[PDB]
Amino acid sequence: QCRRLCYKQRCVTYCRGR
Repeated sequence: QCRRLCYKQRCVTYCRGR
């Protein structure tokens, strides 16, 4: 799966792997 977190104008998509 993947996870998206947005804070302080910082959005990123972290998915399984590393």
